[PDB]
Amino acid sequence: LQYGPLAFVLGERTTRKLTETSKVITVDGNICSGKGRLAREIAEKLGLRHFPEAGIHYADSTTGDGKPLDVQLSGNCSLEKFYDDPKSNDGNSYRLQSWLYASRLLQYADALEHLLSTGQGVVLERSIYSDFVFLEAMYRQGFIRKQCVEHYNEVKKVTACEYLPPHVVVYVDVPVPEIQSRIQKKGNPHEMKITAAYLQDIENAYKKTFLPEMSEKCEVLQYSAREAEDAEKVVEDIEYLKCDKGPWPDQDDRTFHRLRMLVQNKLEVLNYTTIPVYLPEITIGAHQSDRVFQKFTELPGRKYSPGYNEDVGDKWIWLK
Amino acid sequence: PTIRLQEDPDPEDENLYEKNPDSHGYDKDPIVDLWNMRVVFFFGFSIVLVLGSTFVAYLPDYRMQEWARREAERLVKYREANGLPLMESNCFDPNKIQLPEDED
Amino acid sequence: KFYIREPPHGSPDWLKVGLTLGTSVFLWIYLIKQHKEDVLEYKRRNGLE
Amino acid sequence: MPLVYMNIIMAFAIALAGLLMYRSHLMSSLLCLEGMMLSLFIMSTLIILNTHFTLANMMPIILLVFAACEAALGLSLLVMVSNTYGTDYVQNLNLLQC
Amino acid sequence: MNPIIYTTLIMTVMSGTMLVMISSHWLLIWIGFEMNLLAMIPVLMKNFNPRATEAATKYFLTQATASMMLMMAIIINLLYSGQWTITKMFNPVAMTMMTMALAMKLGLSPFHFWVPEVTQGISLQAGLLLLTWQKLAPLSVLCQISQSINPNLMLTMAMLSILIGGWGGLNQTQLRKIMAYSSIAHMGWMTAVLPYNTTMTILNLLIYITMTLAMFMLLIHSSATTTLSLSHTWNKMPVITSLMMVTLLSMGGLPPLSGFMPKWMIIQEMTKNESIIMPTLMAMTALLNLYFYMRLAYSSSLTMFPSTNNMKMKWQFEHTKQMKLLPTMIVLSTLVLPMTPALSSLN
Amino acid sequence: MLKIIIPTTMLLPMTWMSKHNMIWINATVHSLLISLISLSLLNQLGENSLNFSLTFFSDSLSAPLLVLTTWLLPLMLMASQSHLSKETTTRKKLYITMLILLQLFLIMTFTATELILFYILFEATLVPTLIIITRWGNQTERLNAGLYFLFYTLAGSLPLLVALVYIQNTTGSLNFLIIHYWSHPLSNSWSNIFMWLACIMAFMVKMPLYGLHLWLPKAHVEAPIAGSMVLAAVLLKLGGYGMMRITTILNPLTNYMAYPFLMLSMWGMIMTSSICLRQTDLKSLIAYSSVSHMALVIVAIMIQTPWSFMGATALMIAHGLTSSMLFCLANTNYERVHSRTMILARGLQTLLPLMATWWLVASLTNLALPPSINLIGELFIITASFSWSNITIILMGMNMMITALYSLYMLITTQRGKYTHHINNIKPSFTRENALMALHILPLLLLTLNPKMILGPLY
Amino acid sequence: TMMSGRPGRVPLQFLPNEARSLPPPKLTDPRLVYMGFLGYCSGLIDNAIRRRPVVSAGLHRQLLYVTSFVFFGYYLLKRQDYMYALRDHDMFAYVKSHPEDFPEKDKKTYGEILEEFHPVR
Ligand SMILES: CCCCCCCCCCCCCCCCCC(=O)OC[C@H](COP(=O)([O-])OCC(O)COP(=O)([O-])OC[C@@H](COC(=O)CCCCCCCCCCCCCCCCC)OC(=O)CCCCCCCCCCCCCCCCC)OC(=O)CCCCCCCCCCCCCCCCC
Ligand SMILES: CCCCCCCCCCCCCCCCC[C@@H](O)O[C@H](CO[C@H](O)CCCCCCCCCCCCCCC)COP(=O)(O)OCC[N+](C)(C)C
Ligand SMILES: CCCCCCCCCCCCCCCCC[C@@H](O)O[C@H](CO[C@H](O)CCCCCCCCCCCCCCC)COP(=O)(O)OCC[N+](C)(C)C
Ligand SMILES: CCCCCCCCCCCCCCCCC[C@@H](O)O[C@H](CO[C@H](O)CCCCCCCCCCCCCCC)COP(=O)(O)OCC[N+](C)(C)C
Ligand SMILES: CCCCCCCC/C=C\CCCCCCCC(=O)O[C@H](COC(=O)CCCCCCC/C=C/CCCCCCCC)COP(=O)(O)OCCN
Ligand SMILES: Nc1ncnc2c1ncn2[C@@H]1O[C@H](COP(=O)(O)OP(=O)(O)O)[C@@H](O)[C@H]1O
Repeated sequence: LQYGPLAFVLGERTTRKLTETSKVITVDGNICSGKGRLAREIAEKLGLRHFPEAGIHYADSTTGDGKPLDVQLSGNCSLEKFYDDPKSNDGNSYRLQSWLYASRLLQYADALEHLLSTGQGVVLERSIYSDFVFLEAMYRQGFIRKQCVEHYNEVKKVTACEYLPPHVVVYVDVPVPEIQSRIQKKGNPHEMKITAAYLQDIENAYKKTFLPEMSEKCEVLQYSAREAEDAEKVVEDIEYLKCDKGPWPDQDDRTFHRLRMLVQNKLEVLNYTTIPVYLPEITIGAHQSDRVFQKFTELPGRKYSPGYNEDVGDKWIWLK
Repeated sequence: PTIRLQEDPDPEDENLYEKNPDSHGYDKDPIVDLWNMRVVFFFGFSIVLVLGSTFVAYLPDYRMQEWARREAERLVKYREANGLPLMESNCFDPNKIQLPEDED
Repeated sequence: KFYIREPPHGSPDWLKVGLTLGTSVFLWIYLIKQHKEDVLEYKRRNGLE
Repeated sequence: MPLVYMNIIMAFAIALAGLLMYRSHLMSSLLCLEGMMLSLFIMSTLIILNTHFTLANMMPIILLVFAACEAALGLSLLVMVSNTYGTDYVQNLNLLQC
Repeated sequence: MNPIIYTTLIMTVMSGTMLVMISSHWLLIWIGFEMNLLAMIPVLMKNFNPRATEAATKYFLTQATASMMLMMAIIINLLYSGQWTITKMFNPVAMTMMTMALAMKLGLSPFHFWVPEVTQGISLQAGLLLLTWQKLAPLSVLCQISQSINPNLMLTMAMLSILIGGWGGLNQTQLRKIMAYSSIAHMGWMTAVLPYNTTMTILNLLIYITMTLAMFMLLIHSSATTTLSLSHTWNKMPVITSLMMVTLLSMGGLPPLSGFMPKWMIIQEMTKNESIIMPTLMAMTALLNLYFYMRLAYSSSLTMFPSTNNMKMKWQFEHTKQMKLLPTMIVLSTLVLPMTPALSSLN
Repeated sequence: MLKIIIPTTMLLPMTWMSKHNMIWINATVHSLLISLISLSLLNQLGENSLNFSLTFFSDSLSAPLLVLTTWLLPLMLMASQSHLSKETTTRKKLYITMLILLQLFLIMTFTATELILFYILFEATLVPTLIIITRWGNQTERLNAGLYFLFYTLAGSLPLLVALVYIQNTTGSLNFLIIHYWSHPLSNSWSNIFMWLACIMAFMVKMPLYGLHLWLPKAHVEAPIAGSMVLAAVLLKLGGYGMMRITTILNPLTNYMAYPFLMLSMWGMIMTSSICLRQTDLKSLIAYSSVSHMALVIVAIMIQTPWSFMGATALMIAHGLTSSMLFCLANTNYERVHSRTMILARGLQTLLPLMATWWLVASLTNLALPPSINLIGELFIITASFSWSNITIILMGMNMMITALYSLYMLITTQRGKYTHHINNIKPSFTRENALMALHILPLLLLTLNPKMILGPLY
Repeated sequence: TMMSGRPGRVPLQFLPNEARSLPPPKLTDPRLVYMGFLGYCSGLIDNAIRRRPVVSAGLHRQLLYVTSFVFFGYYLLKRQDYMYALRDHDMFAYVKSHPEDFPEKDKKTYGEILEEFHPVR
């Protein structure tokens, strides 16, 4: 039976599935750090589920089949064009930032839903609470205007206030010159155009605003480049923590019921992302909207409900 | 962005004669266009117009006008021969009408 | 295909289908019987036939 | 009618006006509601006693019970308003307009 | 709020209104009103915020004042006849008290001020409940004592309700305030024909409830509470916009749409007994309601407003919780005009 | 007469169950077949109407209008399948659904035997026309055009409902046969005066009258081609049919009460004919020509003589056909040039000869050339008015002169002269447009061959 | 409300035993057909809202819609006919019971009724 008020009425509660090993874990690191392998190893050792970083086409992997859709139908933005031409006049920068924030919001909703419905913990690679560092980096470098950051702040204020912050935040600290060296050695032709001021603004943002704010609600475990390879040490550090300060031990069954009813129903999660604020970067005209929607509706498995598409081989339609 | 919308450019007119020199101006696909022309012509000019006009031209005289003419001929013949007036002013018999008794 | 279970399965939920079809048939036969009884009572009360 | 009935009705009218005037506070209006109920109770019990209707002697008790329910409701709402604004002033309840 | 507590509060609200509708004693009717208000106050505050708190406060104050006036009317009627049964209510002053108290409970003008504010301050579910279910009990009491009620007082408030509802709805951009002003305008129509024939009142009540239920359920489906927020749903659920446009036309009073049936029947009934001017004024005033419904329809479906980039992500997800009775309410809200003669089953 | 109504309600699901590229063919073919079937109502008894059932009857006045509507739908489908080529399948089906619903309501309107049913369908014709105008228009003024079109009609037709229910409460019935047989004179009182006004003003604003005509230019200019065709051909004749039906109850009040409406109609006919001369737009000129002709029809109905009634019926049919043809002719040029200005594209006779011929024929039939039915109706109305008063001939002759002037002015400006030198996208005329023009114009000549089919019941 | 209070009226019957003396509506009644059509429209709207193939998504659901609408419509029509028959019966009984208020007036022919003539000119 799908979870709802009736499932809550008889039987199913949430606190009887938490086994002290929920521990929503977030790893934050400067561009091109070892946070990915660290998160994977932490998830493997602790037995939690790993959530790879939310990309442009994250929502594509959660619906239909995991195959990503065309950039015109999903995202309408690219990271390569932002690296190559950050000051473009088509508004690609803030469009990309807002789409990535929405994808991170959806991923956080999915992680919370999994944790509440199953009890096994999750290990995210970057949360909605640490997404504003890139926003400040673009704003300080002049990549975006001020109205864009105001719209971002409004959306964040109306969206991120419904969820719970992660139990523990893990930060990987790497100096800017090391980041530049790793970027140069990596090989992708677009990422060597990342200026040093951008990465410096990102890190200034992380230390000054994110970690000081998270230290009031969670536990912060800062590390370094040389101690981010022995994942057994960081796992031992995590499993010897005092989780008594955040709002997580202050949650009753009714609060968990409301949160579980909210994390599912992804439309309710994404409701406030499309507020009627008309910024030139994100506003899309009626004609282009109609054309793109008609194009999306013609996809092989997107015309009807996920069970009523005879195109992708669904049968027994006339009796469902 | 010094603009206000992410708007598609306005498309230019699509000429039906470019990819179809004999278009008939009904559709883009030549076969369905030709058949649309054929059905329009056959059911407008051939069936409805000519057959409908010849059906209307030959409707039976339900308006009772040849009948009215024959009635008039017989009544004129009978009335004139007898010396009676061709037409009578009072449409109804005065005997069957009861006027008010007095007007004072 | 679909990556997720698609709760509407590849076969219909035969329990609900059976319930709906049985409800429809029961309502139809009840309506037929009710109409027959009503017309018989109407014919009896007025003494037509 | 005797003067007692008119005095009770005048008291009810005075309480109703006092409720409808809304000076600054909300406790004042809740007190006006309680006064209206008290006047209704007195009028009802006088009428019932006078006509010797034995059965309706229990009705003013029900009146009092639902008066208490109303008072509890009003007090809870005033508590929440005061927690929101730090003051029970009626001028602060103006977020919604017509 | 716990689901058991919520469902028992809803059942207590329904129990209060049923106690009003099935009781012959005046005291039991007053008790039903009190129970309804007591269990209705927390339902508005299910989603806590300052706006909900002040909406609940205003609603409570208005309903408490109305209950005080109603009980004073009952006591005066008892004073001038030792009778408790809900009947003629011969006494003119007591009848004026009862009529005004029930008008205040209903939202009729000039007591209409509270309705737009409370509707805006509460959620769409609480607004649906308030605008549909909370009209049955006062209307039942009015129908029972309709012969006793004075025509001049009743007519004056109904016409004022229609006028003020139209004029107020002409201005609002928020959907909840539009719905509240439309509710006031419809209350005017229903109480207009009350002294002449209560069957038309019941029929208009049924159709208004159906239309309001359909409109609120469609608004909940496309979770929009403003005009601009509703201007986006053409890019996500065009069928919802088309159905909403048809329902909005029906609400306007246009024929062959069902909404017209209550208006037509009320005009016809009022004409049977030499009331010509009033129906003409009510129709020419309901033109205003039609106008702002039509403006909403222009904003919603008949045109295409610019959308946002993040709607592409909403394109991939389906509405999870589906309303079961929405299609039936839509059909009964639009295509039921040919079944007009079935209104005789209401008397 | 369900043999005509039911095929339309079958046109609906057939349209919705058609293939993506076969909707136009099926709709056109079956609508033409339905019009051929409806051509069978022209057989009318000289004594009384044909009463098929308790709800539907056909008169000599109803049958030409029914045939005109059923013939109109295929032409509207032919004219609409040019600017809708880029539309999706669902919206094309919705457009055809609106057209079919409009035809169904129109068919049920002209044959309803009860006045309240007639009112219900007469007003049900408002929803699809409004949806068409405000959804498939082109400019930003279509919203205001739709609002004007809706509210001018409704604010004048709401009192009609009160008048009708009061009539049924007083006399006891609203069936047209009972109304006509049991009709009684109306005394001279203020109550009866306002009864006259309530019964008349709805159809007056539907004509429209001179003072209440402001909605017509907006609606006819801002609507798409099918909307303009259906507005100017049949939707205007609803008011005339309504007055010709409702006037029986009104006498003897109408003789006394028609002085302001007759005066407005005559002077506004002159005024709108003069307005047509100084028009910079092309569709507005045709709209004002429609206003002038319908004012003439109003005069004919108001003076209320058998010759006036026959002239009114003939003029209604002829104007419907001519105005529809003119609107299509303007729409072809608008599709070529993408503008409505008259003097933009000039000298089109050297580039489109056959369209020049069609323009000439339409303009000739617009200015009442003998022996076309336009002149038959106009001349019968003029003779009836002359019998009414000998001074009306001045106004009628002035109107005829101005009508000829503006018709030939439009024909010369659009067709003669030299081309604009900088419009090089005027492609040769398609077969569809020529076929549409021929299907508009041939019935006019076929009708002037046999004019007794459209002269109404007074024949 | 004229008929709300009537002699010998059971409160919540919805179909008194006296209503069985009237002919039941035929199963092919046009109003029942319209009720079934309303059910079909509701089923189609249900299919459209849930984003399913409108015509052929769920056949059992559409059948249930149609049969429920027809089932309710049968009894609704029965009650409507009963109420109209009851109204006519009461009207005839009242007009018979009070002959002085509904007298039989004289039957004049048009040959002696004088109606004023209004020329059209
Ligand atoms: C009086 C006589 C009868 C007349 C009564 C009235 C008409 C009938 C009753 C009405 C209710 C029935 C159907 C309504 C629900 C359907 C929902 C729908 O959207 O349809 C789409 C659906 C196509 O969807 P699909 O095939 O699944 O794939 C395409 C996707 O859906 C792709 O879809 P999409 O969502 O991507 O497309 C976007 C579109 C989607 O939005 C829509 O499609 C609009 C939905 C219609 C609104 C529903 C209104 C509710 C009913 C009130 C009707 C008012 C009547 C009063 C007159 C005023 C009209 C306003 O939105 C727009 O384009 C926005 C444009 C804005 C235009 C504004 C106009 C909207 C209002 C128009 C209402 C007209 C009346 C309904 C006529 C039928 C329309 C289906 O159409 C159908 O295929 C089913 C239509 C009905 C089938 C009838 C077949 C009957 C049985 C076949 C055999 C016949 C007999 C055989 C036996 C022979 C003996 C051997
Ligand atoms: C392009 C080249 C052009 C030039 C080449 C032309 C070639 C020669 C053609 C010219 C022919 C000359 C015409 C001579 C007249 C002959 C035909 C005429 O005599 O027939 C008339 C017949 O005319 C028809 O009645 C016309 C009927 C009108 C058709 C209706 C239109 C079709 C419906 C389509 C939709 C229209 C919508 C409009 C709503 C009303 C006479 O009617 P009537 O003398 O009495 O009845 C005779 C039969 N009776 C006596 C037994 C009764
Ligand atoms: C833009 C165009 C819109 C449409 C226009 C419609 C026009 C409607 C006007 C109605 C025409 C006549 C109405 C009343 C009939 C007689 C009017 C009057 O001139 O007659 C005199 C009446 O005397 C006075 O004039 C009475 C009328 C004075 C008050 C009415 C107001 C008229 C001023 C103009 C108001 C604007 C009207 C249009 C509103 C937009 C004769 O006196 P008497 O024979 O003893 O009484 C006649 C009536 N009886 C017989 C039933 C008793
Ligand atoms: C506009 C659409 C509205 C539809 C309403 C909902 C339809 C589905 C709901 C199912 C109907 C069942 C409800 C009642 C059935 C059993 C209860 C029965 O005993 O009630 C009795 C009789 O039932 C009801 O009175 C009438 C129910 C019939 C409802 C249909 C009327 C709809 C208006 C006509 C428009 C056509 C609608 C078509 C519907 C699909 C009450 O008699 P009584 O105690 O003496 O009344 C006292 C109060 N009065 C006299 C003042 C009224
Ligand atoms: C595009 C806009 C057009 C607007 C046109 C609107 C004006 C329509 C004309 C008036 C409509 C209302 C008239 C009432 C309908 C008929 C009712 C009737 O016949 O009964 C009359 C009642 O008549 C009235 O009550 C009329 C009252 C009018 C009130 C509203 C007036 C609206 C504006 C007046 C001027 C409009 C007329 C000209 C307008 C021209 C267009 C601008 C007799 O009363 P009884 O009960 O039978 O008693 C008599 C025996 N003792
Ligand atoms: N909010 C954002 N704005 C712009 N770019 C972002 C944002 N979030 C993530 N990215 C991009 O995602 C890329 C991958 O992140 P990173 O962790 O540095 O590489 P890796 O996947 O190897 O760990 C980065 O190049 C970064 O620029």
